[PDB]
Amino acid sequence: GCHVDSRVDHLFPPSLYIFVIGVGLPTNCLALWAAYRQVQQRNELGVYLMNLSIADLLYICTLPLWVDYFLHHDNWIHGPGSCKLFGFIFYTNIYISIAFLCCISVDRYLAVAHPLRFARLRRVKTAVAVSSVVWATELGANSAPLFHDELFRDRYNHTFCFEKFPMEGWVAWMNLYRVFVGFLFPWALMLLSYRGILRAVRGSVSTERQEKAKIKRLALSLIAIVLVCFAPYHVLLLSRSAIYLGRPWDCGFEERVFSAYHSSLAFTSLNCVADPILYCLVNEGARSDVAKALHNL
Repeated sequence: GCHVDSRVDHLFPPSLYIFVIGVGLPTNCLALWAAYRQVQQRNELGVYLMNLSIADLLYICTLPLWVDYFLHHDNWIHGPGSCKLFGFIFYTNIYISIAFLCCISVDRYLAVAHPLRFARLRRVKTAVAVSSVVWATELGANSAPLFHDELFRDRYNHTFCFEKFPMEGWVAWMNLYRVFVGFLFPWALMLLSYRGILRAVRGSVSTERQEKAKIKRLALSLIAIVLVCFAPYHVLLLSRSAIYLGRPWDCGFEERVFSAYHSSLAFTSLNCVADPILYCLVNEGARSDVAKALHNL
């Protein structure tokens, strides 16, 4: 028993998702190939980039069903079953991607800020082990929606998928975990790792001032894109959880920010477009590899 009249919940999310699919699929495939090249050269950073590309590819694969759901004004009719699987993928790959971004940041921090050390933690085998642990933890930690009902039809025409208004207590605590452990904690680790990388780079003499400025701009760009993409949705999620725990029966806030909520959820999908650009297509080596792969293709 809550409204929704996101009058722009049928124009912005579907068009943005169409653009995301169309641009990400080639860029993400090329990024996956470049990460495969990096793994071939015994570089562990290719493992984390490869896993990030895999997660983004799964997100883009599940996206068109959400485009059809949004085009029917929040009506998902595929089944009880595809709702659960595809919504789980859709709502979990954001956190898998942020976990692997934090893994990339910490790996770069170990390589740059602490060279000549931690060579054991800088192998492909340990990268694969860390990736497996990250995957298992993220799927296990985000497994609560799999064990509950995934599809709810309200009094009105539209039927939701993984959402419900008013929301539930268990999903409230789940959202608190996602905001504070799923997103805020890995983002804090990314910020600390890139701050350490910047300090170490400023402590170096081989790199010129222009290269240091370029590195600082790239790191700030990574942090800022992650925050801009993932901040509105998580802030609205935390707000919804806070008012639901505070007074459940006063859904005047659910109707007040329903359109902004779905708009922010759609905006979060731009991270799987930014990642191939920010991790493969901005540096010369990966762009050259992608180039060799396309000309040979």
